[PDB]
Amino acid sequence: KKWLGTPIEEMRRMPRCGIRLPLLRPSANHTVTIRVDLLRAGEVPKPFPTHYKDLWDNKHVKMPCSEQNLYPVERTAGSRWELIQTALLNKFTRPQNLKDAILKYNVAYSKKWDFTALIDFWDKVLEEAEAQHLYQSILPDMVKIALCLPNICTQPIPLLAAAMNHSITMSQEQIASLLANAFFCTFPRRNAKMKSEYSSYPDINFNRLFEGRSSRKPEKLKTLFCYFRRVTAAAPTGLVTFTRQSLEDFPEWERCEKPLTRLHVTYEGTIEENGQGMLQVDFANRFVGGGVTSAGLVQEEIRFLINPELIISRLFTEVLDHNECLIITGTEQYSEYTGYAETYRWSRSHEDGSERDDWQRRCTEIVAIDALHFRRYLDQFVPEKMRRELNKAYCGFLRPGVSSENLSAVATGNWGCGAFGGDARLKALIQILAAAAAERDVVYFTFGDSELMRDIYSMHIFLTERKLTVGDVYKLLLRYYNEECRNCSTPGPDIKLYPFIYHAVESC
Ligand SMILES: Nc1ncnc2c1ncn2[C@@H]1O[C@H](COP(=O)(O)OP(=O)(O)OC[C@H]2NC[C@H](O)[C@@H]2O)[C@@H](O)[C@H]1O
Repeated sequence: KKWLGTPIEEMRRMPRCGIRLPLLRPSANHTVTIRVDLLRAGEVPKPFPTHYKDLWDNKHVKMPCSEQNLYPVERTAGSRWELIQTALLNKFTRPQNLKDAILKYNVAYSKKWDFTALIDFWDKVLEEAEAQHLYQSILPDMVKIALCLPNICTQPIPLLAAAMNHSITMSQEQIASLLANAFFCTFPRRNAKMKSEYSSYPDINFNRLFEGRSSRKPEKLKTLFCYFRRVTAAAPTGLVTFTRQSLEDFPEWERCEKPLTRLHVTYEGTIEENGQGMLQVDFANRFVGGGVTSAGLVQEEIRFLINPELIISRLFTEVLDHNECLIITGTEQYSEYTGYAETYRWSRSHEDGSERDDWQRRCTEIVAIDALHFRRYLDQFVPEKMRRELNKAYCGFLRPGVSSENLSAVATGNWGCGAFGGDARLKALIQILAAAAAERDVVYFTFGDSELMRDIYSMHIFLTERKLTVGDVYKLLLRYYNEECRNCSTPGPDIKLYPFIYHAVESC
């Protein structure tokens, strides 16, 4: 069988399961950077305010176009934005031109940043006609949208700092201008290895994409240039929302009397293609987006590449703490891919068919939740660590003050179980428990592992038929830790989690 459990057709999906969205309006906990009174289907949003307003402080993005973005001139102060304009407005005919341009306003990194991948992409991968299109058309249009920034991003953008429950809704056009700036590496205070202020934020400037000779760089660049060509040729018209969510109160899991919810589990398909209208899980790093702007190319980075609007979260999203997540609604898919990791390839341009909601956001909700990175297998069965993963997933899944009927299914899979070393069977149970507490169903993609599909299905049906509650199951996990893990002095326990559970339940 290719899938097991509840038929997928019986699962909830947006926009049809959603409550009617309230009127989009700015408030204390929601920054909105466009004219809501003028928001209209098929029209490019109008920025609010009309003219550029600048904040250069501890609580906001430091814009490249700030009048406070200054550089010491050899002993005076000069405008970095003027320097950027001067640098980027020359014609490029060879890759060195682009490097020299970028380095003019990054003089301190002129020996630290490597541009080999950029040069090799342009000179040694691209055909002549492709190179020419790059430097005659794509790059100069990217410069122009980048330098429009003060006309496009007129409103200060608040940092989504630790412990803030806050949303930012901006236009895709606004995101394009900002991401063109990141490509040209124009964001100040985001470069130094010994940086203090932004040391708790991810990289945003794209310099590490131009590094080294990994054969995956041409594929990353092609995916991004597909995006940049699309958004500079024709301005996108939708909005995107970025929400930091920090929960205070977490369940007493051992006491949770909620029953398990429904499961569909399948070894075919992916979260992004087959999770339409469902809460899509991003298997995140705490620094959101992971290595997308450097050498990362697994689940999170592939999603950030094919939906590049995700990357901008890096500009304003502080490292996630154990009780936090980031929820992004409205990103658009611009590319298709084949492969994964060192076999990843840009396939072709994608024409996103998603409907938009009443706020003109693509009906695509993605949550970044970072699992723990386990160095040793048994580490993950320690109860503090099991509880941490439950609470993380719960925060990702829970939507405060929304009823169950209006909650889509969760589209997830092997969270924390590739690069992060987790056990899939344990995490699957953890996600099922968290989903149950949040009152959502689970659509679980095993990414080609048919045996894991059967195993997750069988356990889930076994616990459901026996009517075990979230608490009953969590207690079983604690039992497995005490009996099989706590003073197991060897690398692997004597018996595995699922057989333990079956035996513990049937003999009771
Ligand atoms: N598109 C897609 N759909 C479903 N399942 C997938 C997909 N891509 C990968 N997978 C499965 O999910 C598994 C976990 O993916 P991975 O990217 O390794 O997630 P981790 O949580 O272990 O790693 C997180 C870290 N890597 C990048 C992040 O920024 C973190 O640094 C992986 O081994 C596959 O079995």
